[PDB]
Amino acid sequence: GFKQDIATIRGDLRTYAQDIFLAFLNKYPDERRYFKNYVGKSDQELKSMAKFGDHTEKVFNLMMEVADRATDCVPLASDANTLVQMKQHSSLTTGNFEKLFVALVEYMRASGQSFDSQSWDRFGKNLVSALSSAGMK
Amino acid sequence: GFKQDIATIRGDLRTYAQDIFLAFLNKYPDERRYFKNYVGKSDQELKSMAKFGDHTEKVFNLMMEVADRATDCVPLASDANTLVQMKQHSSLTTGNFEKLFVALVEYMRASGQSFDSQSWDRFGKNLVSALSSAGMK
Ligand code: HEM
Ligand code: HEM
Repeated sequence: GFKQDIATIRGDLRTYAQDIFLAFLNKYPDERRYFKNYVGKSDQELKSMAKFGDHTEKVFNLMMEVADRATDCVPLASDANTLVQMKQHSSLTTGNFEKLFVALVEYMRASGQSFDSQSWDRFGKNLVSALSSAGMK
Repeated sequence: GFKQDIATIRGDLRTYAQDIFLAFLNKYPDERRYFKNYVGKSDQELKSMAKFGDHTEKVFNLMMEVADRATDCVPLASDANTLVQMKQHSSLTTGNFEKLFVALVEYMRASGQSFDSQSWDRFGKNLVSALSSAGMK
């Protein structure tokens, strides 16, 4: 289920985090504009950058804590507030998160590993609603 | 589902509030001690007492407000704090609330009417968690 999925991802986190984030950037290549130096590179070239695995791992470390502090796939408002107030996310709107979760759910459905993909879709929807409640445009 | 149940109960709030509150007292008769004016009264005598219909409808109106503001049956912590800080609830513990929700779910499963009874049991569990976080014993 969703709670065990968090342990699945945590057990091989840099591999899942890069694979999911690459699925997001390949599904929505225009989203590369929020990052620096990601355009113009294939997946293997991104994975050998200095910063790419380390930053994607940090993103998923935090995503999994948000998911673990949730009840029934509903994140805490304080975790939504932190994501809205991070200076690194000052340019974003909730649509950027919904695209990330659409790609994440598609990855889980396609994978050989069992995941509770419907609960990740619901968690993404609930996080978008919480980000909007916390004031993201 | 749970959102429709809020509308079903709302639509005839006096009748459902009285029926569920009496199901509570009749399953857990020791709970009637907290309502000193209802001691020794039949159900029709209760229904002749203005405060009984008025105050039970108010209880259920507030429950429905808390249920409608929940996300995926997870209530707001602010709503749990209201219920804990009410002077009328000074002497209670989370087990009183657990009893009410066991009776409410039993009533739903026995009724003709369709209800998403599993969701009301999970809402009751999540609400007792939030009452305890908000300082109920
Ligand atoms: C629940 C979803 C997300 C979480 C948990 C999250 C978390 C974080 C974290 C922890 C960092 C710090 C990375 C570091 O400095 O090492 C970061 C940076 C950043 N985030 Fe997010 N983020 C999320 C979603 C998004 C989305 C959807 C976008 C844009 C489409 C985005 C754009 C950015 C950018 C531009 C940075 C700084 C640039 C960089 O790391 O290269 N984030 N994020
Ligand atoms: C989610 C569940 C509950 C809600 C929403 C709730 C709500 C309320 C409200 C709105 C009132 C004020 C009624 C008025 O003055 O008109 C009230 C009074 C009161 N509540 Fe609750 N209550 C809940 C659970 C409980 C439980 C489980 C108990 C005890 C076993 C309890 C014991 C009482 C008592 C003793 C009063 C004062 C009686 C009166 O003056 O009518 N409540 N409640």
